[PDB]
Amino acid sequence: VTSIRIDGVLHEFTTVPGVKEDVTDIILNLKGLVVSSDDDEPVTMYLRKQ
Amino acid sequence: KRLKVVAAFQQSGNSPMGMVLDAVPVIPPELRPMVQLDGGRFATSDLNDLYRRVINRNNRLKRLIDLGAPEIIVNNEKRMLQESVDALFDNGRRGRPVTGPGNRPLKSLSDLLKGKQGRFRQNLLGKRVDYSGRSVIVVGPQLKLHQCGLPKLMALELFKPFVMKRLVDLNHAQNIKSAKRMVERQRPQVWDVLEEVIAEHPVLLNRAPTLHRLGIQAFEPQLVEGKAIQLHPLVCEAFNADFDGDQMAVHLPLSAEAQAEARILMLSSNNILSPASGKPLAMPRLDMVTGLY
Amino acid sequence: VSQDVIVREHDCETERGINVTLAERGPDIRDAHVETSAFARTLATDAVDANGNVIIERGHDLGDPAIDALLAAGITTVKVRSVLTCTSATGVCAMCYGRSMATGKLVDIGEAVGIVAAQSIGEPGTQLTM
Amino acid sequence: NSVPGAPNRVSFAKLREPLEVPGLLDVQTDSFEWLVGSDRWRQAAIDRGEENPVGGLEEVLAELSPIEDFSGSMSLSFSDPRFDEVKASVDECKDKDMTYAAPLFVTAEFINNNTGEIKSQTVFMGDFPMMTEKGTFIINGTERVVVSQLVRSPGVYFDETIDKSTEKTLHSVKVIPGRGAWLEFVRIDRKRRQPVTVLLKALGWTNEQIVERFGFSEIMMGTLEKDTTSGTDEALLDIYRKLRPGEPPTKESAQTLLENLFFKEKRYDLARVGRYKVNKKLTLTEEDVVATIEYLVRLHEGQTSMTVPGGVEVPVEVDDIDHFGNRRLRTVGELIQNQIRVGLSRMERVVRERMTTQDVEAITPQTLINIRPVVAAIKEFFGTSQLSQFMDQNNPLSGLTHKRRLSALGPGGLSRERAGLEVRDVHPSHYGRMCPIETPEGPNIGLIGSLSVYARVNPFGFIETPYRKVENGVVTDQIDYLTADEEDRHVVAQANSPTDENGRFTEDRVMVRKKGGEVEFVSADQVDYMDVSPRQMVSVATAMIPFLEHDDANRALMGANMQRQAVPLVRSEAPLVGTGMELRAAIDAGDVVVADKTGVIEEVSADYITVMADDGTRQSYRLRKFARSNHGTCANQRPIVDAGQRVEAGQVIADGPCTQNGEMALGKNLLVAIMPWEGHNYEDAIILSNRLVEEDVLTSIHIEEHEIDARDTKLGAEEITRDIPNVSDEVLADLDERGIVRIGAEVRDGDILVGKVTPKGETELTPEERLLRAIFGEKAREVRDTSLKVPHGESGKVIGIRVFSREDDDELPAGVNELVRVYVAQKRKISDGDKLAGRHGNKGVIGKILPVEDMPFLPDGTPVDIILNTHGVPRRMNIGQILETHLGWVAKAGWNIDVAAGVPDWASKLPEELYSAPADSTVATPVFDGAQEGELAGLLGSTLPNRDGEVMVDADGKSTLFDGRSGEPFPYPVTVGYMYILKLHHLVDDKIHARSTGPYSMITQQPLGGKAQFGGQRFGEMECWAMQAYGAAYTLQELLTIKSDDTVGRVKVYEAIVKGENIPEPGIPESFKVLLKELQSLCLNVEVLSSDGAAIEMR
Amino acid sequence: LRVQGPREVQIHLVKEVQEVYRAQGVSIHDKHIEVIVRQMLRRVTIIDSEFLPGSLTERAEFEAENRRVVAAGRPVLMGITKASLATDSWLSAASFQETTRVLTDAAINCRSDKLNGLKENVIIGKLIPAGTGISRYRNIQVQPTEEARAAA
Amino acid sequence: IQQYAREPISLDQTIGDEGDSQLGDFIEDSEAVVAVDAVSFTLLQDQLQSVLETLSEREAGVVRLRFGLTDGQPRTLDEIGQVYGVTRERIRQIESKTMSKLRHPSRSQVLRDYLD
Amino acid sequence: VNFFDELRIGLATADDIRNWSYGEVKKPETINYRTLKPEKDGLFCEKIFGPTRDWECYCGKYKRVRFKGIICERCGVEVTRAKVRRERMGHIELA
DNA sequence: GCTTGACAAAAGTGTTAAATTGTGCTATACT
Ligand SMILES: CO[C@H]1/C=C/O[C@@]2(C)Oc3c(C)c(O)c4c(O)c(c(/C=N/N5CCN(C)CC5)c(O)c4c3C2=O)NC(=O)/C(C)=C\C=C\[C@H](C)[C@H](O)[C@@H](C)[C@@H](O)[C@@H](C)[C@H](OC(C)=O)[C@@H]1C
Ligand SMILES: [Zn+2]
Ligand SMILES: [Zn+2]
Repeated sequence: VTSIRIDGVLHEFTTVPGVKEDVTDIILNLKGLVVSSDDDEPVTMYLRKQ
Repeated sequence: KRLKVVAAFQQSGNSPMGMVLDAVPVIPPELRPMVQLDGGRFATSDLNDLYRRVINRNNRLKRLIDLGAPEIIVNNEKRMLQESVDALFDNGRRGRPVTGPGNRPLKSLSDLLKGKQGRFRQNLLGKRVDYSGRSVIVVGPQLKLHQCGLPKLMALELFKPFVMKRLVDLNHAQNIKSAKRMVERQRPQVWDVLEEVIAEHPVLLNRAPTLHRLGIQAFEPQLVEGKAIQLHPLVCEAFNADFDGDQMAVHLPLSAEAQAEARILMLSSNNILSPASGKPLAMPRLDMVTGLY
Repeated sequence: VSQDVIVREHDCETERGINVTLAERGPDIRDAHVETSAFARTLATDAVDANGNVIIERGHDLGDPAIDALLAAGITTVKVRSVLTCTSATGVCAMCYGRSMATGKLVDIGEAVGIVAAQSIGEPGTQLTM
Repeated sequence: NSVPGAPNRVSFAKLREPLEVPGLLDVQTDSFEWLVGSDRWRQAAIDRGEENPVGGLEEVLAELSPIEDFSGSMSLSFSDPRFDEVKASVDECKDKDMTYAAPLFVTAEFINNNTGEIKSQTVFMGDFPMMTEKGTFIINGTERVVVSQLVRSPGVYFDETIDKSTEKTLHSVKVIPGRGAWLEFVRIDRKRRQPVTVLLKALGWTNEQIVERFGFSEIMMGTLEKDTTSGTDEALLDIYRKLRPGEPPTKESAQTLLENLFFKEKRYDLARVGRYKVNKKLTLTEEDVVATIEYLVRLHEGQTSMTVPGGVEVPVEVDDIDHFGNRRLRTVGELIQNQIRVGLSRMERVVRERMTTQDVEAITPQTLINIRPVVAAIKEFFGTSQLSQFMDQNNPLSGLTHKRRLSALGPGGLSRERAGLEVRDVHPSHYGRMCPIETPEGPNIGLIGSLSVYARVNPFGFIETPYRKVENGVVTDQIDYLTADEEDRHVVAQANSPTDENGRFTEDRVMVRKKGGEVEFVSADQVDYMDVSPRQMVSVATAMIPFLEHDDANRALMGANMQRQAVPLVRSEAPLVGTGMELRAAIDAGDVVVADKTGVIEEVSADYITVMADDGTRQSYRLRKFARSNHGTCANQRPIVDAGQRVEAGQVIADGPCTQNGEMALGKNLLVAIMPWEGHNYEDAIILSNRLVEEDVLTSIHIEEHEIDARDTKLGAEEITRDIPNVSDEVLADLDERGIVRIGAEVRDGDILVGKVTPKGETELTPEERLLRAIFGEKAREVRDTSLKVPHGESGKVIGIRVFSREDDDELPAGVNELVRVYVAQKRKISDGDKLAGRHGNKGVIGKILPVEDMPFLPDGTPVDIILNTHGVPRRMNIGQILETHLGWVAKAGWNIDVAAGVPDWASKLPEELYSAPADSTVATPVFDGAQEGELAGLLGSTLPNRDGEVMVDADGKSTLFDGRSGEPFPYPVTVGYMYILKLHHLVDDKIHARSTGPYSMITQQPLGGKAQFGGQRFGEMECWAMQAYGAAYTLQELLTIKSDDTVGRVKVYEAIVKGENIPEPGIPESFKVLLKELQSLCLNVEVLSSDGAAIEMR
Repeated sequence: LRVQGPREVQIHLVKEVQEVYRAQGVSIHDKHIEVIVRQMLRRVTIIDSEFLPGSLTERAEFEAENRRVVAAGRPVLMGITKASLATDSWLSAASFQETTRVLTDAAINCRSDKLNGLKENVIIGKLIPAGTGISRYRNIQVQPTEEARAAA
Repeated sequence: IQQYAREPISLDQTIGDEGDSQLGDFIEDSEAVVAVDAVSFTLLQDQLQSVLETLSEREAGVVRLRFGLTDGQPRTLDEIGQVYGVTRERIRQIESKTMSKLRHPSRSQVLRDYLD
Repeated sequence: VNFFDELRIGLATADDIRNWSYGEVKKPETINYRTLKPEKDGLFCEKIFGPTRDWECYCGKYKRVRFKGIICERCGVEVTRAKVRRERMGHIELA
């Protein structure tokens, strides 16, 4: 994963309402993601939880 | 002893009347400046309040003289005028010093010359210079004895005027204005240009305190990745340089004579033996010892 | 005090000097420190062996070999040039001063030995139990 | 331990802490609570102590009450000070640049004796700064700390100094009061030539009494026979003319001279400390003066006991100024109290004089009272005072040591440059009171220290230490805090001594400390008190060094000073091998969130954490998130609890900057290899695995604050705007409407943060500049561009913006219309050149960072993270770093002691339940009770999974590493393990400077140093010496003429380099031209002469 | 000094100074120490006069003038601090120490500084009279050999 | 009024007793000559000399006198008409034409980088 | 020049001090509290020490480099570079 | 290439009103 975009936050050093992890500590966790892309040409994933 | 002073005035044309002043000189304003800082508030030299006390008391004296005034009053003024000029020249040399707010003594004319902060030691026997820099140092075990690792960012600024001309000679930039901005924003073209200007152009590397002349040595600069300076491990003895966080200053010799002196007199590899005992200094040490042993 | 001392000429030509011990009585034994007293000097007069054998001529660099050669002839003292006896009008002369510790050769004529001396003395001051 | 949420960290201590570590912040709080004297302090003194507790404010108010002039016709009485609720909250103050304070009111009584009237008027003294929960103050928005000062307690101190002239003994005495002239034996107020007998006649005592009281004193009788002063009034004259030279005396002035100087309470202030010191050792009256002389006489004679009419017998002996019995600490409350007294004494002057010229009966407390000097004292103390210090907060520890710091400097104590080395030396009475190991390395050695762990300050200013008294070889549970004086009276058994089952001295003999101090033995019968525990002498920082006992005081002192310098990381991992203080020091720092009522969590969010107590009440805690610290470090907090969790009073709810699960985490645990490696880690340098960059293990966040204001100029009004006179539309691409950087943008060195413009006067453009204006039609703008840009060599993201406008109601100083502050933050990866270190004083820069591929890696394929050189270890005497390197591996892989048939012999000496520990379990080795050498070896061989059942480290702490470049094993076994290393606040990004040309000083044309001004380096005297030794004249001349001071030469040389021409010849240094001018201003005619063309002019 | 003469004091002072540095294991060649010692014995006291009694005058400056073709002194040992203050350069002595003292005596004596010493030249920005700054070196003239210009 | 009451501070004051740094030596010299600008200005002065070479002898002559390039003293339309012997309006005309000629991209493209 | 032979000192006489002076400063006034401009006859007086801006007199009737070294008949300031403000000295005649 | 008259903005001058600035003064008795 190269970059990420979260709606409410404009940068990395803020928090999200209701979330227990700050944005910077969430990215730390996301670094552990092991993904495999069988296609060239950057592809965007999506995540939405309520 | 008394004859020494009396004799001095004879041979010299100085009239001994000079020791009493009829007129007092006023120093140029820019040497006693009054300027406003960022925000509007003002700051000024202490000499102006000192000059202000003298002028006030002298003018007040004229006032009392003209009206006619008992000696007690007039003599009191002359005594005050005398002390005012004393504080102007050497404040504190007689009696308590003239103080400002916070009870800190004002700076007299003598206070400009004397001390480690005076003109001689501060602004005359040493001074801050252009074309210089510094940073923390790291080991350079892969360097040749005559070389040193120089942070590319640091080198770019040091040689800024040089690269500006080179990239204008080449069509990279059309005018000097474009050359300046092309370096400030660090467009990728300059780096290839920086290697050329830096080639065989020596620099001086100093670490304080400078104990012997070996505390300053010339080296051939090498662009290095990172913001630290790579130092040859054999010159640590001379610089007494520990890699526990020490820093070193870099100076850029400009004139042909200055570069000649760097390459010839101060070059790293030409200075090996200490100029005190003749013993070798760049001799291997501490790791190279046990490594060869 | 010594910043104005600089080599001003090659030779003042004076015959004056000082006597270095360089050995004593042995065996019946180089002096403890001939490296800082005798070496790097220049001979003021010819070192004559116990006859007219003169073994080293005046004006010799007095390196490591010359001291061993001299010791063989059994010379227990030597008269040498020194800046203390130099008669130069301004500064000192190369011959009196002697070899330059950094170059290993006779001091160049521009050298400012005054400052180099002050620094060579002060720099180790940090290592002196005061 | 005994902390509800305390994590499980096994300890090797063979003792049991009989007394918990007291609240390490009390020294700052109790002092302030005494000053304000709130009910929490009232109950303290009432329960056990005096029955008339007096708050510091009341105490100083009693001195003023009442006010009365020479006529005594009108009196003004002060009483009953009151405080209102705090104006604004601490968080609001730090945001609005105001000072956290509470208004103070007083009762002002004005009584006219002639009219017998009463004008009672409530008076407003001013906003009185209040102390926060963390023992700090908010002064004009910034958090500050008032350090406690060391001073010589007022009293009578004697000293015996041998005179070389007579080669005989001599005795001199000194009496230092709270205020007033000091005397020395006569030597009074720097006036020598005084016969001590003449003053005894000054009081009026006849010579007969001298022969009566002096008695056995031989020189006492011989001096009065030598003195030519005849009469009591004549001696007062011989004392008068020398004390007040130039003033003809009078019988009315000569007699009141002596009384007013000392006996009168006004000019000679009896100190509660001094009044107590001498009253027992022997306000002012003759009784104290004659007692000193009688004390001095016996000291020179040699008798150890002195008694006089109606006096208690006391020993006649010299006193030690450095003994903590005579050296006290001036805590914050007292430092404030003294500055209030100075304000009242300055107001008293206006109160007294105002009465005279004011219309009688038309004056009131409000008219006579003027609080300008009272509030000025407070305002002038918290700012500009040497003891009111900008709080040091790189981490919770650095702040926790700033408070508890003890200073000998500042007003009222010896200054930095003058003090001799005798004070700096450690003293026997420093045990358990002031840590001897924690002190500056530089010129302030011995003058600055931190309060010990169990130390406690006395209401009189003397430090006390906790002890457990022993009676008949049995150590009771009675714990008595003793001052230094009463400590020497008794014998102090050693903290660790064999304990007998229910309590009794088991060892045949016991370690003891004497008043020498001396170390001796007894059979346990003559001991009185024992040490509460080891590390009494140690401070908080010192007590956090594992294996402290093994490292030399030199490297330890460096180890303590460097903990303060660490920086909070993003992950903030706790130490794998630590001591007992880790968890206790974090909570007492204040940077951790603790729950004050038992209950359950209602919500948990990054923003706040709410708890529903059993009491039904509801507490909530707002979390500091990415708050810029005083020194730029990140003060972020993170919650460590879940929603349904139960909690107990005093538990840890969220972690602070450098804390994990409640304990201090100043660094990370790393895999260490102690082999020398290819000359890259050499001379204290270090090499790291590139893993430490990819995984952000040593990453830390730093935040800057940039500020710009728009004020009213004589030529108009500054306007913050997006319009800039001459700029591209691209440079403004990140600016919003108002002209301030948009939140979330990236900023590069030289970028614009806040656009500002100021009016311009009388442009008068150059003709070449006006022609282009007509050609390209860009109308010359009426205002110059003074805009806020990012400093050189600085970059980051824009976190937040704070705008204060004048249009909006907000508060600003007269002339300032709009003030905007921009906060930039950046993630700093661990970079080569950054300074790392361990707790043992071992420090070094990052020499190189290798790819994880080519690095000494264990047979597992597990690359080591750091490679430390072997040579710097042995000679420095810090071997603890090797011990924790072994233990660090033990705690990482686990272990299991052999249950085979029984406990081996090495575990026989009280390791309990420590036989087995899983992988990654943390360990705690208290400094002087920690693990021992034998126990280490036995553990070195222990549980052996990596994943497969193969060991990776032998019983010597070594392993066979494979070179990652050649791929072949290293010939010998290398020591590996895990060490705790910290990231220090010395970073390359901040320390790398470079300059070609830049600003120049105004008076002197030299470049102005410092990175803030983009300045150049200083080529100093010593450097010029080295340049001269080389014989490089042109290099030396260049540095001093065209590179700094030559106003015309420096612009030519630049012109030459740009054109490729030859560099021109240097000119005259502007500084020298200034010298001749400054010499002329002294009436010194300095003429620069030619060889034959006499006079030259510099123009 | 008064007992064994000037040339013997120097031998003593060098031995003493060299003994302290030998106790700490420092190797300094005697010549360096000699350069410093040489500066303490450069002057002599004037017992009788052009000159005044009790004054410390340079040895060389005392011989040429004393002759006056058709005034006795004794060798003087003085410390480095006192000696360096007696330097002929007044602005050199000023920047060194006791500036006010030096300036007042220089103005009364109406002193003139030739600007020969190397510190004086540093202050005013001149080329120090040492190393490459010496006359023979800085006045070197360089041109290619006629045989070289031919090869072009 | 509250701005008038402000009193100045001492340049010889020591900012921070910690570092013996005198406030005075932290003050820039705003009127100091900047090397890069004066050099570029010198280069700009040359580039204009060339551009005017393209213009006619009277076209350039009027431009120089109008802005006072040679003397540094600008001249009014009437005064320039007094040297060339024409009315001020004729000079106003010659001005507009030479300015549109200077605005011609061939001559202006080189001077663009000198905006500021 | 950069090459001088001798540098000499000597007691400055009252005449030497007067010859150095470009005028007597008679008032202890620095600058006007409103216009912040140098007060005449005081310390910083442009009439004595020199102009604040290059080739500009106090009132400004002569603002161009066209006439250098001329004094404005109104304000009395000389037209020249403000560098002289750093080179010129005044004096005080003591009563 | 260029000039003429009408014309309005811009720049100076002189004349006045408002403001700013300097100075004198205050009488129970007070040292
Ligand atoms: C008004 O406050 C000032 C008064 C000076 O006057 C003067 C002469 O009287 C002083 C008193 C009475 C002190 O008790 C004192 C001190 O306890 C201390 C340092 C040492 N300071 N340095 C630390 C090391 N670094 C290499 C250099 C600076 C000091 O210099 C002083 C000090 C002075 O110097 N503490 C140490 O060495 C230790 C064990 C830790 C330091 C932590 C941080 C760094 C500092 O606490 C920062 C946060 C500030 O708090 C201070 C720097 C204050 O500066 C300001 C602007 O706030 C200073 C107290
Ligand atoms: Zn010689
Ligand atoms: Zn004018």
